[PDB]
Amino acid sequence: MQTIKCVVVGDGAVGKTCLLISYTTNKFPSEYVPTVFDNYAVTVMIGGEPYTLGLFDTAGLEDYDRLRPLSYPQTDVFLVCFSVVSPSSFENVKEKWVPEITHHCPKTPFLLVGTQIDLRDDPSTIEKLAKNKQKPITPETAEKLARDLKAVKYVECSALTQKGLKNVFDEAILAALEPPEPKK
Amino acid sequence: GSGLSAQDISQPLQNSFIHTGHGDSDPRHCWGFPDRIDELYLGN
Ligand SMILES: Nc1nc2c(ncn2[C@@H]2O[C@H](COP(=O)(O)OP(=O)(O)NP(=O)(O)O)[C@@H](O)[C@H]2O)c(=O)[nH]1
Ligand SMILES: [Mg+2]
Repeated sequence: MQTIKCVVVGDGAVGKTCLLISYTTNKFPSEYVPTVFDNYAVTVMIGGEPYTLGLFDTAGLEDYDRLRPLSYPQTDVFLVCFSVVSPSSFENVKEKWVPEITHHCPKTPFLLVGTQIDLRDDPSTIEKLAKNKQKPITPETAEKLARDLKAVKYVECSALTQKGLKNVFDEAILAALEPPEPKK
Repeated sequence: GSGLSAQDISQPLQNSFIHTGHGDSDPRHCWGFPDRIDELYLGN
């Protein structure tokens, strides 16, 4: 059987509800709040035997503004977010996440996810990056830095064009479903 | 099934949505600029 604990930390959904949510609905270019009503109870067949996990989402609304599980989660597989659009910030994100995710937890793994790659691929937003750089974090780029710290792996995903979604997010939970193997 | 060196268990399959939450905060500030809010907040 084996269970899992979906807990995302960062400035991105990555392993949040946006995956299954947008996958079904809620829209991306609308609003973000109602999601605060997490703790959704589901009933399905999780591979092994009929059972489902519990994705406890943290928020600061009427539901529960006192909650605070993202403080120092003892999880084993964290979720690091990011985006292709980068005006020479890549150096910051790396030196801003690696020392952060480890600060709260003595060396905590993570997983890279792709989504904006669908739009960032455009030459417009890129021009905005050009102001400082222009180099868009390709699906292979995230994989490079991701493996750099033996995190997990960067899979394909898109909440606009649908580049799998479950794929990358499946790699996030995978770390909880059972000890996965790297690629070295 | 999924299959990924882990008992080959299928990730959060379908039909897993019964709806068991309250919340519901109408459009407050929408989402114009990236950089989502930490999981501590989640929504505006
Ligand atoms: N490229 C890329 N984009 C990311 C990544 N993590 C997050 N994002 C971006 O951040 C967005 C997620 O929106 P978010 O507000 O977190 O989702 P949500 O809160 O679950 N939706 P709701 O409104 O129902 O609460 C995605 O559209 C995606 O473009 C990542 O690793 N890579
Ligand atoms: Mg959400």
